Amino acid sequence: AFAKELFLGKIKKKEVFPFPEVSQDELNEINQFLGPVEKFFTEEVDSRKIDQEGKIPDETLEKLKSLGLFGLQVPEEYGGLGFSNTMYSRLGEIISMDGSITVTLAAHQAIGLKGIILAGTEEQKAKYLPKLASGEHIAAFCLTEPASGSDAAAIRSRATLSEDKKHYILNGSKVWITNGGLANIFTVFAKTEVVDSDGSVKDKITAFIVERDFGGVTNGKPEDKLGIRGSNTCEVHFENTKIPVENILGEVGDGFKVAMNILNSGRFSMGSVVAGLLKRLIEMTAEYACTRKQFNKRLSEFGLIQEKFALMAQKAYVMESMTYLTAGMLDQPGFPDCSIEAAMVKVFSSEAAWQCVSEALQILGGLGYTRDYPYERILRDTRILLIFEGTNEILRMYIALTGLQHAGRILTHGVVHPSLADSANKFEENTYCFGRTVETLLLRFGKTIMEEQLVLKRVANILINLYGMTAVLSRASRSIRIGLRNHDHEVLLANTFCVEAYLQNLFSLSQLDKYAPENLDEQIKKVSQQILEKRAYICAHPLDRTC
Amino acid sequence: AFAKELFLGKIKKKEVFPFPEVSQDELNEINQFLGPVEKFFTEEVDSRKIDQEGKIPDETLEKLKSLGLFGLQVPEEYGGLGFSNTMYSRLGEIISMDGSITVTLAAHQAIGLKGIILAGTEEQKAKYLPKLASGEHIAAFCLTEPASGSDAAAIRSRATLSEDKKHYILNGSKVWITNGGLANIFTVFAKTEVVDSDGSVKDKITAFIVERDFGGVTNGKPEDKLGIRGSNTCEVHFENTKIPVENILGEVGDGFKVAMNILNSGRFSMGSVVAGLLKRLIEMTAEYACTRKQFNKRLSEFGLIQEKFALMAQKAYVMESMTYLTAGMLDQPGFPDCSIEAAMVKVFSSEAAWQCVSEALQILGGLGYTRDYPYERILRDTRILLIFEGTNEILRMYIALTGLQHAGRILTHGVVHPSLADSANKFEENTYCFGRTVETLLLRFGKTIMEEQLVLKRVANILINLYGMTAVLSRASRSIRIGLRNHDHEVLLANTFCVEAYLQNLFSLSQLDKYAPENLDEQIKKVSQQILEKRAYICAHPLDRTC
Ligand SMILES: Cc1cc2nc3c(=O)[nH]c(=O)nc-3n(C[C@H](O)[C@H](O)[C@H](O)COP(=O)(O)OP(=O)(O)OC[C@H]3O[C@@H](n4cnc5c(N)ncnc54)[C@H](O)[C@@H]3O)c2cc1C
Ligand SMILES: Cc1cc2nc3c(=O)[nH]c(=O)nc-3n(C[C@H](O)[C@H](O)[C@H](O)COP(=O)(O)OP(=O)(O)OC[C@H]3O[C@@H](n4cnc5c(N)ncnc54)[C@H](O)[C@@H]3O)c2cc1C
Repeated sequence: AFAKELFLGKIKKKEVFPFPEVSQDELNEINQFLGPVEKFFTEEVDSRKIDQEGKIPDETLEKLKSLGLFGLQVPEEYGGLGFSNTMYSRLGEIISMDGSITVTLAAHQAIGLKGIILAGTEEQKAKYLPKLASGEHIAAFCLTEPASGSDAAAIRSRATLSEDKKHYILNGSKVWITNGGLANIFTVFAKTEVVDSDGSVKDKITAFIVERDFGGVTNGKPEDKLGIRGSNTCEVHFENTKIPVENILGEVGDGFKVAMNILNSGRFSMGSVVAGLLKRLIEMTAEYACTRKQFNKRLSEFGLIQEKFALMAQKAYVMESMTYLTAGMLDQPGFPDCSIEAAMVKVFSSEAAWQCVSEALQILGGLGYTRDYPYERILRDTRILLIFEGTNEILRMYIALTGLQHAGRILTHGVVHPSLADSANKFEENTYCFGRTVETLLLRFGKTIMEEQLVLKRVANILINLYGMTAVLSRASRSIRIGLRNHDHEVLLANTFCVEAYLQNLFSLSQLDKYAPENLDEQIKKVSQQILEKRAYICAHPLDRTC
Repeated sequence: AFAKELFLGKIKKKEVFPFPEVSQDELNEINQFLGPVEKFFTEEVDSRKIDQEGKIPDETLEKLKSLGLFGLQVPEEYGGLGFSNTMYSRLGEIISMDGSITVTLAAHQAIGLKGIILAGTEEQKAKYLPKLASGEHIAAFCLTEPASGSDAAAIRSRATLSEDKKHYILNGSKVWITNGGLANIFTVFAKTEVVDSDGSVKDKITAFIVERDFGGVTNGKPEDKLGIRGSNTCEVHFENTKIPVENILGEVGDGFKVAMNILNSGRFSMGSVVAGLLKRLIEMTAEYACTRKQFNKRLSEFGLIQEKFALMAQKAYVMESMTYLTAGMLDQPGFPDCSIEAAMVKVFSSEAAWQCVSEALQILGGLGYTRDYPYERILRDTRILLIFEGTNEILRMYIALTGLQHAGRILTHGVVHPSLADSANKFEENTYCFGRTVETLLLRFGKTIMEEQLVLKRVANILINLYGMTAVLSRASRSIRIGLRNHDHEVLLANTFCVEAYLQNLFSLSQLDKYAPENLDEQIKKVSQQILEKRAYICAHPLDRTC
């Protein structure tokens, strides 16, 4: 991957900078495909009715099955469409208009049946995948226990062999699974004892493809969510579940690798989702500011709405750069390992989504707060993307933790257009200084870097900014060389983000020094310790007096 | 006030560093009153049922009337409680828990009947205030029309003087008037022709105390609000309203000044309302931060949760400093024009509220997004504070130019405790250079500063941070000298805020120079104007290519 090489202080030239280019025929045929898709979301989708009622209408879901979006990444031989990673991102740019169905389909494709394709047996593939991609079967990714979440190694669901050793018995419950109410196939992750030459009785996690027809799998009442009322998040209890031995992934005991790959192979497309959302915002607020008058003038002439529009456009553009570069590096021959960059795209998309949606509702003022306008649904559904597919704080570790281990093992520019000359120099300076800082950080902490949960956050921020800046440089250089329309606008959108990210990175890199007077790590530690040991607020009220 | 002297480069040390101190008898009286108030709010209020149903129950509102809480800033002779400013903030900290009720009370007290006390006559006061503060009459502040929330100098409500000289006739419609559904007294603001010696027929803004019993005033259907569903925000229509000639504030032709003075006196309370929220959150999450297991450890042992808790505590402490210093400035003899400070505290409180509520729901992760937990209600209700009593976006103009206009006319440190030495050494610096910058602006921009609103926003940020830093310095110095419990915790919070605000203000001041390459005023302007002319996102997809 490109991210893993950032820590060593080297930038892989002749790579990333040539932006992924798609030939004409795929683009033409996918416009022919998106015709009906865009039409169907525009006419037949009643977003307000779905959000208010909280139940997806049967006709809409049936038509969605008919268009076959359930198998976008499924290979053609198994009834899928075989769209590449880039094409999935392009279709996800427009799939996000509803807001509720996007989560259901991300659960069905990105994570749900991803396990069968990644590590399932060929017989299991032929048995299940053609029916899953057709839409009759829906996959739900059951991983979390009521007292679980991150660090799923500690699951309390027991699966054990039977006397005849011909079928497994499973008993457990799962709490937060998207589309668990209607799903007919679950990728349950449970625990089972394993025996080896040492005679050990260690317990290891294993996967299980479980149907609702096996019996003993029961569903509870759907949980009344805040924003995406369309999704059907439920409770599943497995009591006395009988599983034939053929329903297992890889080999018994290797559940951690499958779980990690499933989580790490489906977070880049989300980055495009937000981008599409932001487009809709600038398709609805821009107009309003034109039909509303203040200071005897239209709203658009004020500089303080102009800066908000520029910020929204900058976030959308940088987000598109991230998503499409990441989806273009996954289409190379083989199986490249670019799980970090999907995390970068996910984190940046969530942050920019929250900031820009808050600002957009602010521009509409008091009018946007009511439900007559649809800005409620956008704000409520934008929140979940920070929670969805793992929290941002975990991915802040994953970007730093996994990359630094690769960095630790090793220790133990005429490509951009002349118009963007300053951005290349700033990117080179940031990469060099950041490499030196990471080298010093690994030298000083050594192996104790795990507990420095604050340092990893700053390193993750710097890495996300560097990846954003380099993706934007690559996209702008392509747009200039091809001579695409409005190339000066995209040059300005590149330079603004380059200056902003350079300032932020220079701030973050400065406070990662041994003798930095601005290093505010101990103060936060002490204060947080005080509140956490008291478990309430500390400071007494100003009114009270004690001589 | 203290803020107006900041731009000249001089610190009003006598006014703000000796922190306001309440006498023992007054403190005993206020605790005696909060006793029953805290009991009633804790045991009787059913926040979830009010939020879900959207209608305030009759019994709880009647009990609130029995407590006589609708009037507390009312003078004691007019049935009021005669509470001072600091007592209002302290009782706001308590009433902040419900969320729906605080909006109704702010509409009744801070804005609604504030006009009668500020500019009403003795006869009008004796006629209306005793019934208003009793609870059987509620005042609603009608200022906005379908197309006029800001710049009220452009209202289209027509009030004309009848030929008999004894009645005014009023016709108009108002939108987004808090508690307009049940209010029986309106401070309607309209326009009426005025005749002078010059023979002009110009229209001037006038106020009108209007009763529902007059006739021709109709209530529309309540707006279906997003979060604060308890408060009844409705539509009020004035069709042929007859107004007796004695219901005018001040004199005919001074409605704009009365409106401005009403608005500029009720924005410090919600500086501490958020405190009465955030402290509760720092408790409500803290329990959850110790009753869940991850990585085999309590979440409180992680760095990120520690950082979030310290941030929440810091914001709560700074808002306490701002609100109580501002409430102590007002209680001095006379009524100094502290219009800047109230707006400043409001905007800082709103920003910190949004940030901290986002972080707090993030800590609870997937459980917080559920409607069962009360974190959903807090997130939905915290939105209004970026809108209510006018948006915080325009309140960044009063803070920006009300001092510059004051500074324009003029141009045409042993009090702090030694422990907080270096922080004070920063504060003076963060003022001194700042003053120079301001005066340089008054040269370079001449009188054109109004239109270049980005500079105004930057100056607003610098001033807000300076006031926050000086307020926390003064409060921490008082707490050290008196010897309150956990004073070292207060010192740590004060030092953290001083360093953070100094960094942010140095960044803001560094980019206000002409020869600073950190300036983005021109590029943002160009990008925003391009987008606004295009009416939508102008940049195209990267998949599309041109031969
Ligand atoms: C729950 C609620 C409570 C309310 N309470 C009150 C109340 O107590 N009193 C009251 O008077 N109104 C109140 N309002 C009305 C509110 O202030 C809005 O003005 C109203 O909803 C309609 O105004 P608008 O959308 O036309 O505002 P606009 O000003 O048209 O909104 C456009 C946005 O552009 C920006 N902007 C506007 N003018 C300027 C400028 N000159 N310079 C720079 N930026 C600018 C601001 O961000 C503004 O929000 C309330 C509204 C709601 C929803
Ligand atoms: C809509 C939705 C969709 C979901 N989809 C899935 C899914 O596809 N797959 C799945 O497995 N689960 C999924 N979940 C479950 C979710 O990931 C968690 O299991 C759930 O929030 C349970 O609470 P928690 O363990 O995250 O508690 P939390 O306290 O929220 O745990 C995560 C948070 O705790 C802190 N934290 C945790 N670990 C660390 C650490 N090592 N270092 C620092 N801080 C840390 C951080 O603040 C982090 O944000 C979903 C949940 C929801 C609501």
